[PDB]
Amino acid sequence: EPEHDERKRLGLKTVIILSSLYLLSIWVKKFKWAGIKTRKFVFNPPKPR
Amino acid sequence: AEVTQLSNGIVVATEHNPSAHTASVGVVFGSGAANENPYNNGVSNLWKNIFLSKENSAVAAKEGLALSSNISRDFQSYIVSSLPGSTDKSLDFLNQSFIQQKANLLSSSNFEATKKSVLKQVQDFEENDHPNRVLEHLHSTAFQNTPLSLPTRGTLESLENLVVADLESFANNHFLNSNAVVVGTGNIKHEDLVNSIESKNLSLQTGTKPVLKKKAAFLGSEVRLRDDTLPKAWISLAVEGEPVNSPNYFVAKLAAQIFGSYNAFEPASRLQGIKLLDNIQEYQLCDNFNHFSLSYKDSGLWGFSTATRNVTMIDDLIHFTLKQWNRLTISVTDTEVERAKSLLKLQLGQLYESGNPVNDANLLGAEVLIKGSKLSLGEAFKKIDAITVKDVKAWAGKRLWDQDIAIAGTGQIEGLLDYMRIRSDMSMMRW
Repeated sequence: EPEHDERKRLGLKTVIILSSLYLLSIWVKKFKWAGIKTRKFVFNPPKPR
Repeated sequence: AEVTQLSNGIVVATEHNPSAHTASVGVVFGSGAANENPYNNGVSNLWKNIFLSKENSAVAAKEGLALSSNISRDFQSYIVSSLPGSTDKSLDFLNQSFIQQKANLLSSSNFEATKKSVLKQVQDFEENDHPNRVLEHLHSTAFQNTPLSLPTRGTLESLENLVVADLESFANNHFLNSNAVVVGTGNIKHEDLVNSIESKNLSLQTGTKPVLKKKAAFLGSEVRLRDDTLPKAWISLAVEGEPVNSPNYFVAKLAAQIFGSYNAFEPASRLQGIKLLDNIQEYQLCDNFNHFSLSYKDSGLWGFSTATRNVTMIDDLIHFTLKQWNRLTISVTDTEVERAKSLLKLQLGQLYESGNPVNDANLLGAEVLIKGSKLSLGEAFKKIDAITVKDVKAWAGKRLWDQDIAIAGTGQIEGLLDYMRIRSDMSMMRW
């Protein structure tokens, strides 16, 4: 495994960048879904026709 | 032209028109549906129908008088019309029937009958007047939890629980000299009207109107009242606008005049110089639309209303109209501004010169109740003529570009997309 030293260094940049992208994606998803998540329905039965 | 005096706590404003054939006098109060609460909503609507009851109108008819009343969000008025030689007859009727001796009007068998009829007017409005009940829900959702969100007619639940002691409470707090303006329009003289109040010793109560806690606050939201049995779709959409006394009062009205109104069945309305018509006529997206600019004491609304039968292409109608609003911020031609200048002056000139003294009384009293005086029509034309393209771009950049909106709709509105999809159309990634 002659690439062992360089492979482990490159894995440190991947995980840090990908962990911060995953967390930033949860916030963006929750911001776009706020209107649907907090939505209220009421029902007034219509009078007979 | 107009003259305003403060002889006492009451204010007298007039507009002499010697070439008229009628005269009108009345009193306008600086309170409306914005000075109520959810539980007595519609009290001011009940007072209007008491003034126009059968017994009250029979006395006025025997003297040759006609009664008019109007309720708004910021004011309410009570007018008496008469021939030019009978102005003192109308002042006496107003005094003896409204200012004093209000208990006989509020008698039983008269409150009960009037209340029963107003309940019928409100029920019919909520089931038949779709374009107007949508505009009322737009206020309800744009200013929720605020004085400016209450409907001017009341609700079926406020009115059904209103009782004998509720109407007398409201008139104590709001029908006062400091809250009133006496208005005379038509073939009347300022000196002749002031000399009549000073003789009859006309005077209302001497209190002060209550001060509200909250203020008007716009909130981006939406309300949907779906009804698949209706044949059309009615939609209203607006952003926060300008209150009265704002410096950008005529720029916002000119901006609404750029897109104007439209009627699909009128041949001359299809030839108007509006670029929006080129995208909506090929597939007949709508039947009619109109753009407005509503101004109140605290805030206002700026938007448009539509009614359509093309229920499968509603998204195209909304998408295309909002992309035209995007051009106010970035690229609006000189010709569009010059055309809207000429149509706004014509529209204002018609409103203030309709020749109906009742209309002028409502406009005169409402203006004095806020600004203290009334701006001349010639002075308004100078301000409209001074607007430039740079003023429109600056106004639209702060009020329209990437801003929250309020939406109301009813009918067959399954094809109206979600809030965020519509909200994202208020700017564009290309600029």
